[PDB]
Amino acid sequence: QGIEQISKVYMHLPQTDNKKKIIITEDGEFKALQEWILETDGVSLMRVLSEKDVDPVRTTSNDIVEIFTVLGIEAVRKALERELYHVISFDGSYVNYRHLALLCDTMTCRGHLMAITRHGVNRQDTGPLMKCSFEETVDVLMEA
Amino acid sequence: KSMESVMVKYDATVRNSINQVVQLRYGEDGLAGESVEFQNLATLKPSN
Amino acid sequence: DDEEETYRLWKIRKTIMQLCHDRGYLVTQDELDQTLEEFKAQFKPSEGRPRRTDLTVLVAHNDDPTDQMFVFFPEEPKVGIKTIKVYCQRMQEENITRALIVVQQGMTPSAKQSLVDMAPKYILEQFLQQELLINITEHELVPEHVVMTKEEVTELLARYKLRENQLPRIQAGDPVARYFGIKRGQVVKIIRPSETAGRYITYRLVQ
Amino acid sequence: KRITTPYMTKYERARVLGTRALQIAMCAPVMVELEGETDPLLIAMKELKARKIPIIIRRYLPDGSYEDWGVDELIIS
Amino acid sequence: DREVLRVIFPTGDSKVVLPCNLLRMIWNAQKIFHINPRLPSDLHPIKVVEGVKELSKKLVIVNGDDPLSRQAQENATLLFNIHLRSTLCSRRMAEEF
Amino acid sequence: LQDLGVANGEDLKETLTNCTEPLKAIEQFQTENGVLLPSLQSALPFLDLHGTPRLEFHQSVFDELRDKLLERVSAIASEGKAEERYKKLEDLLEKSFSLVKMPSLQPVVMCVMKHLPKVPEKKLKLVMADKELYRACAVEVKRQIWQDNQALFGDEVSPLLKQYILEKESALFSTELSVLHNFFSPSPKTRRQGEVVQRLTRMVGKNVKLYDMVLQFLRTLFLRTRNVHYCTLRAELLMSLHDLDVGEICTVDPCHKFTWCLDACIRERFVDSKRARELQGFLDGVKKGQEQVLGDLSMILCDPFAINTLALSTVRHLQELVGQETLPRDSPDLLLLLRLLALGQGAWDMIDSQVFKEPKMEVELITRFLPMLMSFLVDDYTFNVDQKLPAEEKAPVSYPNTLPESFTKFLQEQRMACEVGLYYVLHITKQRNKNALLRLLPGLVETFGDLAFGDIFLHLLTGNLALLADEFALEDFCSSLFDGFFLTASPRKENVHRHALRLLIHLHPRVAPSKLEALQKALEPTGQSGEAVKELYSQLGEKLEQLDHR
Repeated sequence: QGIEQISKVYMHLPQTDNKKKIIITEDGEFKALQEWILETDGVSLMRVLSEKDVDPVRTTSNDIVEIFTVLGIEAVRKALERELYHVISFDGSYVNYRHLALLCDTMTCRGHLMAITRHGVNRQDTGPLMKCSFEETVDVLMEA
Repeated sequence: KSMESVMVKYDATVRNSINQVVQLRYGEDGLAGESVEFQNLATLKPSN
Repeated sequence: DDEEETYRLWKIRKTIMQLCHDRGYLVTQDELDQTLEEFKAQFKPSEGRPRRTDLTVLVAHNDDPTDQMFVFFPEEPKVGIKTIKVYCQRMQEENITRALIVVQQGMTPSAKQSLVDMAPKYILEQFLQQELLINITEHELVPEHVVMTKEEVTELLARYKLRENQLPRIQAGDPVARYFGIKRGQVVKIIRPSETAGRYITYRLVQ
Repeated sequence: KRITTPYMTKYERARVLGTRALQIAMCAPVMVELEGETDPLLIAMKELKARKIPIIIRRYLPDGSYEDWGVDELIIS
Repeated sequence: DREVLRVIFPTGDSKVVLPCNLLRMIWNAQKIFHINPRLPSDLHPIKVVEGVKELSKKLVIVNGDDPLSRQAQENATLLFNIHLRSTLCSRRMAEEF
Repeated sequence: LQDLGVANGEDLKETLTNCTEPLKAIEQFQTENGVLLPSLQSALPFLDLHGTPRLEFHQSVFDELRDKLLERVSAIASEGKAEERYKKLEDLLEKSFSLVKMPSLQPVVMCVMKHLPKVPEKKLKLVMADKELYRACAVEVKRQIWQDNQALFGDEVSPLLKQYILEKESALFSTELSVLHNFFSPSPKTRRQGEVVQRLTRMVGKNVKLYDMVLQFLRTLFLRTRNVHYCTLRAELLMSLHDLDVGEICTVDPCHKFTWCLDACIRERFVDSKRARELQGFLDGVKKGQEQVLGDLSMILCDPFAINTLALSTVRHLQELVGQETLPRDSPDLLLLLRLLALGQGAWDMIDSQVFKEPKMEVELITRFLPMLMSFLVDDYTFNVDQKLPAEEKAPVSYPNTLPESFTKFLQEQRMACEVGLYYVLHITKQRNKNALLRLLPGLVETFGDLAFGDIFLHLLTGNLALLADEFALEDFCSSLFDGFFLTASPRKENVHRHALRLLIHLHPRVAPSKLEALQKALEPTGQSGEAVKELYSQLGEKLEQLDHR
């Protein structure tokens, strides 16, 4: 039984409000509910989302290319923003959101995951001299 | 080097060297990061 | 398993009704709200009512009553060219250009090539059975997507003095792009909440 | 039929002051009455407050067009 | 506006980042003009409503009059306009400030 | 009041006057004319002890319990049996019809009537005869009256139709010259949000009889006034009804499925082959003994935007067929377009006398006129390819600007050839080729039914002249437009004079003042024309004044 690639599932209740289930009561008040959430060690998101009695709204992943192949480029933009915010604000350090938004928009501007590494950025269309100044000067120059 | 040339153009849009729109307004609001500051929305939390 | 197969097919049909409604096609309200018990009552879940031929639906567009679409569920695990031509003869009989084919697990590479071949005269889209078990647009990460009309795109480019090359892009094989059936040259208006402006409306050109 | 902001940007202020200070340093005629002023930059800032600098800023929009703004027309922020 | 904020902030976090610190400016106004909060005030509520409307017009991120640019303008300053109307509502002006 | 034996001010008068005893009389009145309940009979002296008038109490409880009247009739609207509903509504109706004369109790009667689909005839009559009642009554009573009273339904449609024709005249003659905006710019939905069609749909509700009365009104209006606009309104009303999902009218009108294309076909302003096949099937479905709908269909096809759709589809068909080496005869789609256009153009002939036979086409249209259009176009593209090919020596030959006159004969003897040639002229103006333009500009002067001089082509030509805004720099071109073509029908037709005058309004800065004054003097109103041309002349004089200062 089970779904392949998922070798360990930990079950726990959240102690942070961001993971708690915030609902709006009948009086318009925010109530945070303790709900069981399962954190895995593998990734197969389409199968888990299809699975019975799994909330296919808030169920997410920390793997970006899974979100891309499963959900789409805009879901990738949001999830990437959320992961960058998480890793930055883990140590209580605040960065203005517009910088994160600009980075995630730049990466996802071309409708596909454009990695900051030389492959993604030099793959993307820029001037020859700019790609030269990046890295990989000679081969860029030879192709140009 | 990924975000070298991304600039706020004179039509208030954020574009790269290729003149491709990255954001229609900077930070989705067009506001610089210095003058903004933390505040509270008074009507969010209170009951009906 | 005979037990869960009607549940699976019911959720697939629910996703397809939600899709066709989002594509503008006329879907009756109860079809979008059909329960599993209602689904079973509508027709044994296997060998008495699995019939992937019978589940095939025909829907009509609300902007044109003759613009119609077929959803076809083939009964084989891998669909071959002869099934593609069977559905082509079906379309020619009803004169419906656009069609949708579900796929149980996989599709023959030759059948991909035939799908690419008959694209201009007949727009048929394939979809894995696994993908349709959830409507991805309900996911919190997926923002609101709208397909713009041509006059809207021209007004947009005229307002911002833009060329379509300068817009952000979206691949035509994107799950949301496939969900809406958009093709290259279409423009998608994406509406999403923003923590600094409230709402943000961006645009993406299909590629 | 102008769409750019009516406010002089920080970079516009910087370049205008530098250019006008260079002009004043090159014995250009001064467009404001000055008293005990020798540094070109102070005279340029006095002209800027006076809105008497004789410069037009050409702002290029990202479509190959432009708008020409007299410096007196812009709001000195 | 409250319902809109409930949509935008489902977590119920009131902490937000905005250009103009409205409470501090109100306090600055109170101290500049020596506003005694123990006495009735001479500010008409309808003046508050009309003034906040004209101010909302005066704050422009996207300039234009076609539906596209107007919608973009209303979306760009949606959150700040919600905060402005909530903060400078006539009730709080007549009671708190 | 006295209908139900209730004492009124007349009773108070006869009990007050000729009475040496006012005091016991008013006392017994105020006691026996109070509120019927024992708690109040204890509380009324106490209530009144504070100087509190009984007025405030009476008014407040009257308003509250009258709101309860409105709420309870709204609730019983769809509660339980219809028999119980309509029985209680009829009872309260007869009770408060005594009090319908009053200003405070008439809304009770009207709310009851609003919840009644059909009503006793005497109440309907008294609602009609008393103008205060009818002006105070909602349309629920009025639909029922109109179902047996065609006169007032005509009276109500008449001002709406009058303002519709006034707005149509203003839009067809609105002074602004632009390829972008014109009379044919707005979408079908934008033209269907007009108050007239929405009010008429409300006034018809879901009754076929009122629809048939609207139909006969539209027939009379389009025929006796010879104005196609009513036809468009008919189609709008029908498509508006389809938006309301009134199956009582969608499933009875056979031209409703025709309106499926015609709306989808006007919003594109082009008939694709699929919707062409749809229209073919609809025409083939017309059986014998029900061919009157063909007249309706011709009326439905007499819409100006439908004419624009069909003409542009034919013009673009012939434009694209040249690359395929296909003649107009070699295009069954184009034959179907010509069939439908012929059936549409004779629509007023089908209303004037009930003609349910198809009008016939011209052979020389297929073999001479349209092949002459295609003659001019393929020579056009030939000299274009030659210009794009190098090595042209000194003194190159111009494009042949001679005109075959059988072409112009078909323009001036065949309304279909006339209008398709007009839309061809507009299309090449959008292409703005001066050579072919001045080649065919002669012969357009004499054309069939003054269609070259009608509102449609003149408005569209003036809209397309924005693309030719700078082309007025040549006095020869300006004379070709003005002295050649426009001014022939200016002094004899009002619309032509107005269209030339508004052309001068827009193009005054892009011509030398000598020619501007020449065209101004040539466009003097004839001494009997409408206010439009003289107002445009005053604007011309003002503009000529303003040009000398720039």
